[PDB]
Amino acid sequence: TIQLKQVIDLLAEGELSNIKYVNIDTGALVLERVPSLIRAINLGVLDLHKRFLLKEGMLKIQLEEGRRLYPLRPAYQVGQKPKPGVPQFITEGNKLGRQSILKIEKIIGDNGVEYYLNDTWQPLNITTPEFDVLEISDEFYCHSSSKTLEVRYRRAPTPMKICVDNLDSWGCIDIDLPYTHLQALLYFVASRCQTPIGFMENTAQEGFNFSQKYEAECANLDAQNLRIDPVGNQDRFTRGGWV
Amino acid sequence: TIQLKQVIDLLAEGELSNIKYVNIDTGALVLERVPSLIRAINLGVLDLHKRFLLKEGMLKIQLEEGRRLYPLRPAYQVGQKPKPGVPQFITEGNKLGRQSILKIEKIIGDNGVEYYLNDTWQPLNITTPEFDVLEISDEFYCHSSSKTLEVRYRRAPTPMKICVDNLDSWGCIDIDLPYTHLQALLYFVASRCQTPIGFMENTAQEGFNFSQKYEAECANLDAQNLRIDPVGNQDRFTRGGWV
Amino acid sequence: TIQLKQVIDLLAEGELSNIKYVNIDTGALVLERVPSLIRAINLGVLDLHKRFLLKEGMLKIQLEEGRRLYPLRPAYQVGQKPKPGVPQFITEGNKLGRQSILKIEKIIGDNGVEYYLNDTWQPLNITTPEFDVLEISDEFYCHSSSKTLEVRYRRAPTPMKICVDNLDSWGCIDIDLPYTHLQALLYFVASRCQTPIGFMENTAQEGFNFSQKYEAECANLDAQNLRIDPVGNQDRFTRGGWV
Amino acid sequence: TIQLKQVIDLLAEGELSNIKYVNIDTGALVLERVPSLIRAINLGVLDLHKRFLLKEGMLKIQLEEGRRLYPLRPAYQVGQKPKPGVPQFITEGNKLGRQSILKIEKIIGDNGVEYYLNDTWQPLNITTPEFDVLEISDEFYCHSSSKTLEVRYRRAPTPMKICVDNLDSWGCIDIDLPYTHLQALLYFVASRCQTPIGFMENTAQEGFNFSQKYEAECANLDAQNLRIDPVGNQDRFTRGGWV
Amino acid sequence: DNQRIIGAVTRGMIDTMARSANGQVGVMKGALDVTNRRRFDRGENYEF
Amino acid sequence: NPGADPRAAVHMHTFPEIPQSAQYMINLQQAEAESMTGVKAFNAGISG
Repeated sequence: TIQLKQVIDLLAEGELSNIKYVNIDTGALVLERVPSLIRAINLGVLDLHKRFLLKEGMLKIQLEEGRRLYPLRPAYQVGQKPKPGVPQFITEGNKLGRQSILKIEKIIGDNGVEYYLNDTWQPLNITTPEFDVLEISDEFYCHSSSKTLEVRYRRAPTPMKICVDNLDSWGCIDIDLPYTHLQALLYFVASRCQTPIGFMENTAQEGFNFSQKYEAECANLDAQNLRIDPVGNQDRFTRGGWV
Repeated sequence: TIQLKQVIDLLAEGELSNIKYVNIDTGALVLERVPSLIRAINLGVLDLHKRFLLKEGMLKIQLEEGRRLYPLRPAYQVGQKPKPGVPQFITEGNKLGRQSILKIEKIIGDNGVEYYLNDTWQPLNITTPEFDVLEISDEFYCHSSSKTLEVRYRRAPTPMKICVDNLDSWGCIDIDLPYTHLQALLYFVASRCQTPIGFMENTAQEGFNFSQKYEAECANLDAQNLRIDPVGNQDRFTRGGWV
Repeated sequence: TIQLKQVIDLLAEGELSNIKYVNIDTGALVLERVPSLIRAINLGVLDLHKRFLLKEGMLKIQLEEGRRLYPLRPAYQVGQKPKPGVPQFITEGNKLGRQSILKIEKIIGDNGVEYYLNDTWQPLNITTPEFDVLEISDEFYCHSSSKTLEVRYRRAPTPMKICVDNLDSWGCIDIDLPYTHLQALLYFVASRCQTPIGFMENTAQEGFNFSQKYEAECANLDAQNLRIDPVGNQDRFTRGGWV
Repeated sequence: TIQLKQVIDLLAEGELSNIKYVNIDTGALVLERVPSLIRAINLGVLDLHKRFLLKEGMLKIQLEEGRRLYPLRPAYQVGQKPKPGVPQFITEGNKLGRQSILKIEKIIGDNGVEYYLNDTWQPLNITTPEFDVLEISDEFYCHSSSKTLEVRYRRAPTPMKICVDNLDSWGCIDIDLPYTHLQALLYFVASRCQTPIGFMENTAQEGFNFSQKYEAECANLDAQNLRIDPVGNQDRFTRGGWV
Repeated sequence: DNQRIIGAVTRGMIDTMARSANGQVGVMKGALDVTNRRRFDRGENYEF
Repeated sequence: NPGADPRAAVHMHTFPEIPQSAQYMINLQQAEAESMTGVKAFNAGISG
């Protein structure tokens, strides 16, 4: 799911050719605003991961009786930096970053049971008070019979860190996307960069046009169904009674 | 499914004749922006392969008990570069490239059975967590009775590598397309190249017009049904009971 | 189904009279951009063959047990160039060119049976993985009883090769079309050539107008029904039971 | 169904009076672009014969057992040039030209039977693979009992050959049309000639106006029903049973 | 005459019922993608 | 989500509708056979 940054910039030359970002007026060649370009591309990737799933992750929490709040932050995760004031209870899973948890989706115990999320008055309900924290009531401990939990959630990739010495290559950086959403990302970036420039009648609408094309492309990807989509088929026949 | 690049460029002369890409103002003859042209044409081909099937591929995975994630990447495929840290378990199929897997569609075992893909709660379900990885649960191993798998997926061709010495000919390169989608590809490329040029009333709309014509042509190809289209006819009469 | 190129160019003089292609400003006589004109006309002919059938072809494949993929390319066809690495198994039919197979339609065995094409789960299904290749499963060999196949497909003519010495006559070349689609081809070529020229209000719309007239003419030909159109009348009464 | 070319040109003076084709600015008299005028008029006549029947022809093919393809071309027709490689089997009918067969309509055997054309799975079906060729299957020979065939088809006249010495008179040439479609042909030719001239607001629309009038006139002729129109009245009462 | 007429009418009704297209199912193009088409054919839930 | 009421957004396929002609045709054929043979067989329904 990777692409060389080199190809991205070479192609974005073909749509940013009007403006400062990439071209000297004479002998059009890429400038050194590459930091700003990368900062825009990362935002584009995050937006695409918002619009389509494209990824999902997994954790494994080791419970502790009498605990009320379990935050999911990269200081509690094994292999991260062990801040002394916190016990590292997240013992397994994808490495956690600043933007990794877009939404928690499933909670599965060690017994194979499936608990309920934000479904009030359900038997064993788990509540998220702050979108990245699990609030576990005492009734859960009363009737839990589970020593660990498994969490699944919608992911977004962690962008690679650029550096002033890394300005040498900038071509070994790898964006994390399939190629389809690359074609869409081009329009996103072009719109964002071209918006605040131009004072002529037809040159004042390029940002708007690129936004329109971006939306159209997103709709086309949805229609072609080039993203993950689970579809549920329960049993309903093994409860005992529907047969 | 091949075309010489020579014919492509000669024809695209007839629609890029207005601009820098192909013409000296005097004695219009192709310039040496051929690298940029090729980089655009490859994107066009990828887009067309997104819109219509036109291809499909096959692999063959040799299972290994106790494994959880099987990534499909060109380091695990036989005949590729054997990275030491990975065991090469993809033993047969089309040569894998960076953009080859657009979507996995079918999984067939050695016994002729057909497993389920992303159909939750189905008997033996196979989940794709990251669009290029197969997650295989332990219950699959418990009731598998299959030592290998066969995978089918929607393909996109691997573009040929241009080289600075190859700038001599550039006419032996072969696009991988049927001729119909060639006629469409012309409009795609013309729109992309003509978008960011022009400041007169009628010359500021050529990109938009070419986009419209590109969409119309895609619709016409869909209507004429010049792409692959399986249609299912199950039996329903051999299960025992419907007769 | 032939027309002298001479007549075509003489008529296209009457609609390309505005521009460089055919006229000196003084004493309007045809120039020597005839190569480019031919390259456009061939594309027009291909497009018309896409829109209407106008032709169909035939092959004859001699089977070989244990084979999986049969490509239909002009290196395997009898009378073509016998590439040593390939066995020439296409033993009969129209001479194959680069653009000859627009779509495979029927497959008839030596016994008069009619197999199924891309109809999944049908008894003896034949799959096209790459639009010019037949994939034959082993069950076909298990129950085939047929030593050869006959294939029918939608054709497009092979354009005649122009040559620098042939620039003498250029009038012995024969386009392969009925005269009706000639009247349509005129508009096609005129639109394509006139698109990228002109900066006045009424002279900037000639390409668009010619495109509109081209579409109208295609619709009129469809209405008049001047193309091949099979219509099916099954028996349904000889299966035994419907009488 | 004939008209002197003289009258045609004298009338077309009244609608081409604006432009070069027919007038010196002083003392308006016909120029010598008569060749181009004739080449346009022939195309007009062909278009009218496309739109309305106005004609029909007949052949007579003498069968030959074991033959698969019978092309209908002017080299196989009696009285034409006997190319040695071909046997002249078309023994009777209207003299064949380059554009004579617009569509084959009826096939009648020597016994009075009426065979089927492009009606698949019908008892004795005859297929046209290339719009001017009859493909006759072997089952036809198995159950034919007919030694000859009679073919009917929609015709278009063969234009008379103009010559550089014939530039003397040009008035003995005879167009082949009823006078009604003459009134229509005037508008057709006027539109075609007037299209590519003029840069003023009201003078840039004459071609479009003439096209509109041409369509209106064709509709009026259809309404008045001044063309041939067979209407079928089967028996249905002699099969034995419907009485 | 009565026998002939009855035979003719019965044959007509048979022809009408037999030359029909009973049993076939048609789907609008572009309503289902490839994966959803396969699910629909397989016989499980789908999306349109 | 708004703009998609469930009564149109979801759909649960069921058996199609048999037209009113097959029943008539079967009844006609059975009656003709009974008339031809001459034994009613107390059939085409409850044996009683």
